[PDB]
Parts: sequence; structure tokens; C-alpha cells
Amino acid sequence: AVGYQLLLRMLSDYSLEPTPQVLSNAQRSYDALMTDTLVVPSMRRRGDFPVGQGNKYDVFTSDRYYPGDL
Amino acid sequence: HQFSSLRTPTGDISGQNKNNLISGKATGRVGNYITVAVEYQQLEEAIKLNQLE
Repeated sequence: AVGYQLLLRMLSDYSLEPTPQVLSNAQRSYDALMTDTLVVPSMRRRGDFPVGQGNKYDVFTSDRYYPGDL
Repeated sequence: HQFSSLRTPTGDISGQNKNNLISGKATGRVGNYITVAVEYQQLEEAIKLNQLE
């Protein structure tokens, strides 16, 4: 990935043109890099959302509403 | 107050060395503050502690 990106950034120095196969290989490896790095977040509860009587907020949990983002 | 007495065998002695009256005092004052203070993040505090009881 790093080498292909450097190649794409450096061909202009020697005034050349990358080939479609080189472009495709660089795209595939860059997609692999994104696959490794990818992480997706989770949306927490708003913070004024009731927790419900079924969670035993009187004894088991001290919250009547969700804490929200930290 | 406290007093002391004399020992003489005579009675018409209305003029002599008497006692004295001195007043004392006992002074009480205030002390320094007994302070406990915390700084925190209310979200991490209220994850499991509502009303901070």
C-alpha cells in the first residue's frame, strides 16, 4: 500500500503515466488497508431516555435514565 | 475567686492589710475550615450514581 501510493505520488517527478493495471493494484491494496483500519461507532442512548421498570432501577440499577455519551 | 485569711489575737484592728479582687478570663475561639472538595466528570459519576448520594 505505502509503496504504491509513493509510486503514484512520484511518477510525476520523472514525468510518466501510471498504467491501468498499476492503478487497479494500488486500489486493491489501499482497500485492504482501509479494511484493516476500519472501525464503526455505536450510537449511545440520548440521555433522557427512560430505562424502564423492568430493569429494577429501584434496587439493581441506580439510574432511572441512561447516562448518555461519556 | 479565691481568698486568704489573717491570724491576729486582737479585735479593734479595723485598719490593716486587706485582700484584693482580681478577675480572670477564659477565651474560646474558632478554628480553620474542615473542607473536602472533589472535581469530576458528571457523566462518569452518573453512570452508576444518581443524585450523588
